Amino acid sequence: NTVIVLYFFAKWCQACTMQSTEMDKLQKYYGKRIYLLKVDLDKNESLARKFSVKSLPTIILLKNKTMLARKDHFVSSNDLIALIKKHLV
Ligand SMILES: [Cl-]
Repeated sequence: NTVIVLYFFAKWCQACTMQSTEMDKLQKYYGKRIYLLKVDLDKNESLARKFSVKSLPTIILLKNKTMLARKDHFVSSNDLIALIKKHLV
């Protein structure tokens, strides 16, 4: 249906400060075409273990039962747009 942006972050993760603002850019670009699921790893440890989160930030892009891409590090809004387009075009 629509692309899920599963985003694991923490307040102690330095790169997540900019990652969070980059996610703001992404949402502005896509609107309701993208759904940001912003997850505080410290508040969701079991969910984190489920997706085998070992680094922050971790960004997982999903659409209709299939995972498009996963990044275990900072990714700019522009680069996120690129591989979304790369995987869906
Ligand atoms: Cl949890």
